[PDB]
Amino acid sequence: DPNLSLDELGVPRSIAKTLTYPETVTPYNIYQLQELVRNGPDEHPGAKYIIR
Amino acid sequence: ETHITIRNISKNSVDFVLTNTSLAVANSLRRVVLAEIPTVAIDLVEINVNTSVMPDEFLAHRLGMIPLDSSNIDEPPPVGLEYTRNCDCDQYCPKCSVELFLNAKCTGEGTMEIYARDLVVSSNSSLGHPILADPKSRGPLICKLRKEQEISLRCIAKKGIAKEHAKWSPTSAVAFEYDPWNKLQHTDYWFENDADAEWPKSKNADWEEPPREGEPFNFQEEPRRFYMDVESVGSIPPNEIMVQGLRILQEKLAVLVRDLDEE
Amino acid sequence: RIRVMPYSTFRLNLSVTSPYNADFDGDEMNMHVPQSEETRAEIQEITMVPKQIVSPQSNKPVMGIVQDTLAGVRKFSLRDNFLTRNAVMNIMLWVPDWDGILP
Amino acid sequence: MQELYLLGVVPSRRFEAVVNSLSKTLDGPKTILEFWVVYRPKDVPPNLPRQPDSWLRLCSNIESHDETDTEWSKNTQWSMYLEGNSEPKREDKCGIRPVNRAKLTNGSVTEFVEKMGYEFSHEYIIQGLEYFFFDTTVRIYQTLIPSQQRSIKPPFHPMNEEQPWILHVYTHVADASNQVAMAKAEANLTKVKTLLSAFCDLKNVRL
Amino acid sequence: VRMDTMANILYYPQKPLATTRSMEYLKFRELPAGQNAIVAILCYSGYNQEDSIIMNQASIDRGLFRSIFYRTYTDQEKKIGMTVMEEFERPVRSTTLRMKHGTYDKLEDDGLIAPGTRVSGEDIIIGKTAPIQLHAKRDVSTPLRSTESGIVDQVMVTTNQEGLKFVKVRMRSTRIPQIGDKFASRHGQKGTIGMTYRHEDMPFSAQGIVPDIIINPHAIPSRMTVAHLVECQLSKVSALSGFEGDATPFTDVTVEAVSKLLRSHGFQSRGFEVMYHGHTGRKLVAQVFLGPTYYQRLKHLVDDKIHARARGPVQILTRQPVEGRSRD
Amino acid sequence: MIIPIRCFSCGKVIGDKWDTYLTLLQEDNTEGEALDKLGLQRYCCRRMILTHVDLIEKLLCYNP
Amino acid sequence: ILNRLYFFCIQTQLLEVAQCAELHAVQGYYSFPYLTFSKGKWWVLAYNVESNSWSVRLLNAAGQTLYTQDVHTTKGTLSIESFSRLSYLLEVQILLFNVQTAC
Amino acid sequence: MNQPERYELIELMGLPKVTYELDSKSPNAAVVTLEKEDHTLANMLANQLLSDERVLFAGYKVPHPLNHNFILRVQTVEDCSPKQVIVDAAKSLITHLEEIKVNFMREWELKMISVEGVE
Amino acid sequence: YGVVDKKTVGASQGGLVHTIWKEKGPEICKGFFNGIQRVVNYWLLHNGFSI
Amino acid sequence: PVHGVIYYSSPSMATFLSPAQDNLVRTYFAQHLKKWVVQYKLYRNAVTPKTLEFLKQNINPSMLACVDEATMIDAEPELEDIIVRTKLWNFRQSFTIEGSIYEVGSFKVAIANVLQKSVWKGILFHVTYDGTESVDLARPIIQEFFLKCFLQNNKSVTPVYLDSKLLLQLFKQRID
Amino acid sequence: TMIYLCADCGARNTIQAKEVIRCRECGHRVMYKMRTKRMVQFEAR
Repeated sequence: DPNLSLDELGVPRSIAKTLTYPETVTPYNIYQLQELVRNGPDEHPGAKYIIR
Repeated sequence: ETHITIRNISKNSVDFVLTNTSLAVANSLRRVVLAEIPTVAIDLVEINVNTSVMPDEFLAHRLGMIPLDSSNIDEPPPVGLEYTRNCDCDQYCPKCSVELFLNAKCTGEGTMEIYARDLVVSSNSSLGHPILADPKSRGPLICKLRKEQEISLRCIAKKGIAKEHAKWSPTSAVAFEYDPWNKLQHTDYWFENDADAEWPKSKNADWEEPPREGEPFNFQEEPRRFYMDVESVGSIPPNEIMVQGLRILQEKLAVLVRDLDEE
Repeated sequence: RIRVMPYSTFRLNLSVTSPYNADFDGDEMNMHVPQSEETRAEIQEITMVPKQIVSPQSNKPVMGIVQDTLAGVRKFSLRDNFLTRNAVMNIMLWVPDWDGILP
Repeated sequence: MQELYLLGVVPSRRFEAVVNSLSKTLDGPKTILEFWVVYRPKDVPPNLPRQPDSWLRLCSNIESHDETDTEWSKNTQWSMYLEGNSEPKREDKCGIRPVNRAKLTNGSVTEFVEKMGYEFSHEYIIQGLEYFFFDTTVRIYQTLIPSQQRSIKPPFHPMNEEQPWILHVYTHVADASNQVAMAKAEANLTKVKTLLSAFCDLKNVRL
Repeated sequence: VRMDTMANILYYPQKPLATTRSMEYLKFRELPAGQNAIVAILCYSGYNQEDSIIMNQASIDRGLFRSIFYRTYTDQEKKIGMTVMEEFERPVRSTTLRMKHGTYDKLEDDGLIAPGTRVSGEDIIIGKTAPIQLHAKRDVSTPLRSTESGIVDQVMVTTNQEGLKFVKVRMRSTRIPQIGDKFASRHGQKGTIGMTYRHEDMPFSAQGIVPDIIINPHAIPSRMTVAHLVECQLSKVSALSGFEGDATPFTDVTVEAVSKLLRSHGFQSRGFEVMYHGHTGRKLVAQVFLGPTYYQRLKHLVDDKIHARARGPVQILTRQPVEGRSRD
Repeated sequence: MIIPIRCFSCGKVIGDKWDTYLTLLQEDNTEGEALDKLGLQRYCCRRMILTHVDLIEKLLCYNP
Repeated sequence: ILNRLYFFCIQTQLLEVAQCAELHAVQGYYSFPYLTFSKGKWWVLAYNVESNSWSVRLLNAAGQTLYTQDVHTTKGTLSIESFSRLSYLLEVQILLFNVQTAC
Repeated sequence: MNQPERYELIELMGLPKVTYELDSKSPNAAVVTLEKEDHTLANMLANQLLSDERVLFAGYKVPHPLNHNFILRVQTVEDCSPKQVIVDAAKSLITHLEEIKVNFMREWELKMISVEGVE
Repeated sequence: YGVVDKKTVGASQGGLVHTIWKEKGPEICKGFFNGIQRVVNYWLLHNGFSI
Repeated sequence: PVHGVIYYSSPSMATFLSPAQDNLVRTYFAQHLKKWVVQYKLYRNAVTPKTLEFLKQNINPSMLACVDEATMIDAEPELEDIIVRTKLWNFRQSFTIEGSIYEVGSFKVAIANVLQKSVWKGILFHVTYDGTESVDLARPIIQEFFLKCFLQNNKSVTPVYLDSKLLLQLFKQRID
Repeated sequence: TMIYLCADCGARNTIQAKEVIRCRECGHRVMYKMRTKRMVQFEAR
C-alpha cells in the first residue's frame, strides 16, 4: 500500500475485532471507555471481557 | 455551433464526435456512462428443487448478468421503479422490484438447452422482459439438462448501478481518441527505428492535421474534439445510455449547489 | 502503528520491504500485540520503523526509495519534464504538511 | 423521565392527622382523580418485553371532570405510559424509573393503542394526595378499582375500603446521565424522608 | 459424483491461447488449469508493486477466476462392546453432556443435515451417542470448522463392514477473488492481488478495452523472463485470426515473425498501444504493453491463511498454547 | 461449463453468441476468423468464445 | 455586540421610518452590515444611505447615480423619505437624460 | 470475509455529503469534502474551475481509493468567496451540459432519417 | 543540479536518506518517505510507465 | 382558504429565483415525512399497520401526526417513538418537505425543498390567501404569480383545502 | 423416519431407521438424500 505513512500498518477489522490489549480504567476514560462496551465486541469500536 | 457530429449508428452502438468542450467533461462523460446509469438486473434467487449440474451459487451469478429491458426507468410510478432501498414499502414489494420465474423441466431423453426465453415476468409491461441479442433466437444461454432434472427458481430484479456490481451497467465499453495525430504531444511514442512509421494512423486520423512544420508545435492549445464511440449491451436501447447520462450528471452537480446556497 | 483497513491482509509500506527481505509472493508476517502499558512504551521509544531506518550494522540506512516510486523519481527529476500549472495544484495535496503557499 | 421514589403505608385512622403534619407544611392538598387503562400488548414471539411497564398504560386525568359527565372517555385529558423499570440494585434507595409521559389531542384517543391492537387488562384510579417541593413532589396513594370498565361513577373498589395510603415521595429526572440531580434530589427527598420520619416509615420496593 | 475431501474447480476454464503442440496428448486443452486474462504491464498507482498485481473488479464480478471449494466430512460408527450401540440420533438437550454453541436446529429427524441448508459458523451436521437419570448419552459428533462456510452439496449414507451405518457429508463454498489471493502465469511470476479497481478507474484505452489484471514492469528485467512477454504478443495475434498460435519449444517461429503478423491487423508490431488514464483522460506519456495471457488461479487463498490468537485453548501436559488450526 | 455469458473485460453479451458460433467453425467452412461476423472487433471478449471449453456435454452424461 | 444593539435598535427606528414611504430595505440583494435600503413597490434601481448620507446609489450591478448630504440624519422621520422620493422624481427626469446620453 | 459492504459505496452512512471548511493558512481559501461521490464530479470543477480568472487554486484529490470521497481546495482572494467561485462554476457546467444534451436529442433523429424509415 | 536516482534516495553512504536522520532525526524524516513516495507515485499515475 | 401545494420537476431555483424577486421575506417552512415498518408482521396495514408517519408540521402546531395512515391522533412526542420502540418498528424511504415561507402582502408564499432519504425529491410551493372567496375567484390569478416569478415543470398533484389541513394533504403526496 | 435415494435407480427407498442399507426393486447399496424444500436465500454475485 502506497498510501500509509511509513510507521503505519493496515490491520484488517477481522483481526482488530479479536485482540487486546487490556487497559485499566482511568478516571479519564470512564465515559469514553464505557461507550466501547455498550457498543459490543462485534463492532470494531467495541470490546470483549470486563475485569473486576 | 456545434457540439456533436455523429457518423454511423446501429442497434447496439452509437459512434459520434464531441466538439466545443473540455477534456474533463469528456472523460467525466466516459465514466458516467460506464457506471452510475440506473438499470434492472436480477439480484436475488430462491431455489426450490435443483438437480441439474450448475450449482445454486453458480446459477445466481449467471442468472444475474443476463440483461433486461429498462427503457425509461427513471419515471415512476409505473414504467419505472425507484431503488428498492429507499422505497415507501417494506422488505421487497412488486411496487419496487420485478418478479421473474423459471420452471424448466424435461420431456425429452436426448439433451435440453434452456435459454433466456423460458423465463416469465408477470405481465406488467414494465419492463421487464429480458432481451434477445441473438438473431431470431431466444436469448443468452442459461443451463443444460438430460433426464429428469427440473429446476424451479424465483427471481426478482432490483435497481442498481455498475458501481454496485458490474452486473448493471448497460454499457459495454467506449472508444475515445482525442488528438489522433500528435498536436499536443500528450504522448511520447516509442520509436523503435523511426517514429511516424511504426505507429499506425487511426481510422479517426483522417479528420485533422498538423503534419508539415515545424511551426513549431503550439501550446496555447487545449484538447478539443473527442472521438468517442459508445456501445451498449442490449439491455437498454443504444442511448438511452448517453441521453440518460447527463440527466443524472447535471443532477449530480446540482446536489452540490443546493447544499451551499440554502445555508 | 495499526489502524485498521478492510480486506484480510496486512497492508504495509513498500519502502519497508527491504528490511524484511521478502516480496509479496504471498508471504505471511506475524503480529505480536503488546499488553501492559510498560512494553507499549518500549516498542514506541526505542523500536520504531522510524528510529530503525539506520542499523548500526553499517552506520548506513536500511530503507530507501525503491521500486516504482524510484523508477518514477528519475523519470520526473529530469529537466525535460515541466509541469502544467493545471497541477502542480493537484499534486500539491501531498506533502503531507503543506506550507499552504503555492511554489 | 427517571422518577425517583419510595413507599410507606399509612393507615386511614392516622391519615388526615398525618395530612395536618403535611399540607399545613406543604403545597396542596390536591385530590387526585385519574382513570387508568393498563392495556396489555399481548404479542408474539417470546422473549416479549412482557414486563408490567412494557404493557401500555393510558392515563386519563379527570380530576376536574364530573363523576357522571359523558364526554369524558375521549375528550377529557388522556396520557400514556410504558416507562422504564426502577434500577436494579436500588436497595432502600429511591427507585429510578425512566418515564415516557405521553400526551394527546384528538376526538380519537384510546383508539390508537387498539390501532396498535393492544388488549385490555387491569384498571384503577390514582386518587391520593400530592404535596410539592419544586420539581420534586410526594404522592401518597389511593388507587380504587373503578365500579365498571369505562365507568366514572363511584363507589369504586379499593382492595379494602380500609384502604392503605401508599405514601410515595418522588421526583422526575429529565436524564440520568449526570450525577447532579441524582445526589441532589436524593438528598432533598431524603430530607423529605426525615420529615415523614416524624410520622411515617417509607421504604423502597423493587420494580 | 466423487465424494472427495478438499476439491477445487473452476467456474470458467479456458484453452491457453498460445499453446504448444504437445498438449493434445496431455489432454490439457480438455481440462485447462488456465484462464485467459487481458493483462497489461503498467506502473499505475502503486498497489501492483514488487511482485504483486492489481485486478479489475468489473471482471471478477462477471466471473474472473471464480472457484468452488468442496470439503467432505467422513464419519462411521465404531462399536466395541459387548454390544455398545451408537446411532446417528439427534442429540437431545435432556440427557446429553456435553455440547453447546450448536445449533443442532439444523439436523433432520435423521440426525443428519439436508442439502442444501445454508450452513455457516461452528454449526453441526451429524450427531452421535455413546452409552455409559438422566443417563447416559454422550456426544462424539463432529462440528464444522468456523473458518469454513457455505451450503451443503450432498450427503451419502451407506453401510460398512464393520457392520453399522456410515455417512459422508459434502458442502460447497464458492470462493471469489479477494485482495491477497495468489495468481501466477506460466513463467513463475508468483503474484498476489494488491487492489481491486472498478471499471472506470482502470486505463480504459483506447479500443477501448480494460486490463483484466496488471502486473508491474519491475517484474521483468531482473527475472529475465522474456517468454512471459512473447506469449502476450502471440496471444494477441490470436486476435483477428483465431489461429490457435502454437508455442512449441523449438520452432522457426520468432519475435520478428509475429510482429509482422501484428500490424497485419492494424496494431503496433511490438505489442504496445496508447493508453488513456481512467481519472483524467490524459494519454499516458508512455506506451503500455497490453496483451492477453492466461494466469493460473493458485490454491491456498487468504481466508484460509489468516490467524489470530488471544487466550485460546492450551495443551494439557505443557499448558502452553495449542498449534495452528483447531480454534485457533 | 458453458459459455461465460458477458465477456470478462466489457459487457458484450456472449451467452447468445455461441449456439450460433459453433455452427460455423464446424458448419460453414469459415475460419476462426468467422466470429468477426458476430460483432467482435475488440480483443477482447472475443477471446471468450474462442478460448472456451465445452465442459458440460462431457459432464451431463453422469445421470443419477 | 453593542454595535449589534446599535444597528438593530436603529433598524427598528428606521422600520418605523420605513412605514410611510415603504422603503422595505429587503436584504437579499446584499447581506452586508452596510445593510440594504429599498422601496415600495419596487429591472431594479437601488437605494442606499448609511452615515446617514443620502447617496442615491441606484445599482444592479451599478446604475448611474446621484448624491446628497442634506440633514443631520439622526432624527427622522417619514417626511424626509418623502423628500428622498421628491429628489428621486428629478432623478427620473435624469433617467430621461440617461436616455439622452446613450446616443 | 473482510469485504467492505458494496452498498456502503453508494449511500452516505449519516455522513454529510458535502462539507465546507476554511483552512488557515491558507487565507481566504476553503476545502470541500464531497462524500460517496467522486472521480467524475471532481475532475470537472477543475479543468473547468481553473477557467475563471477569479481563481488562484484548485485542489481535488482522493485520499485513499478505499474511502469513497475526495477533497477540493480553493484559494481566492481577493473579494469572494470561494463558496461562490465553485457554484458560479457548477452553474456554468449544468448549463454547458444541456448545450450538448440538446444537440444530441437534435442530431440523433436527424441522422435517423437517412437510414430509411419510414412514416 | 543533476537528477535523482538510487544514487541518492537509496541506502547510499552519504545518502540523502542518511542525511536527514541524522538532522533532524526521524521526522519530518519519517515524512520524507511519505512525501516522495506519495508525490511521485501520484505523478507516475498520470505519467504512465511500462515495458 | 384553498390549499394548493405543487410538486416540481425543476428544483434548485426556489433558493435562487425567489430571492431574485424584489419583494419581502419571512421565515422557515420545513416539514418531515417519516415512514415506519413494524419489526414483525401482523401489524402490517390499515388500522393496525407497519405503516406510520409522525408528521412534523414544524411551522405552527409543533405537533406530530401520530397517524398510522388515516388514523387520526396527534402528539408532540417523540417520547412516543421510544414507546413504539418496544422491540418494534422501523422506517422506509419517506420524503421530507423543507423551506422558506415568506411575507408578501395580500397573499404569502410558503416554500420548501423536498428531500427523499435518497437525498432529493423535488421542491413544493404554496400560497396562502384570503378565504372568503370561492375557490377560483382569484386562485388562478394567484397562479399568475406562480408565473410571477415564473415557475416550471410542475407536477399535476393538487392538494386542496388554517393550514392544519395540509397534514392530511401530506398523504396526497405521500401516497404517490 | 425419512426417505433416501439410490445412486443408480433413484427410486424412493423410503427405508426405516436402523435396518440395512440397500434398495428394493434393484441392487447396489449406497444412497443420497432428497434436497430440502426449501426456498433458499441466494445473492446473484
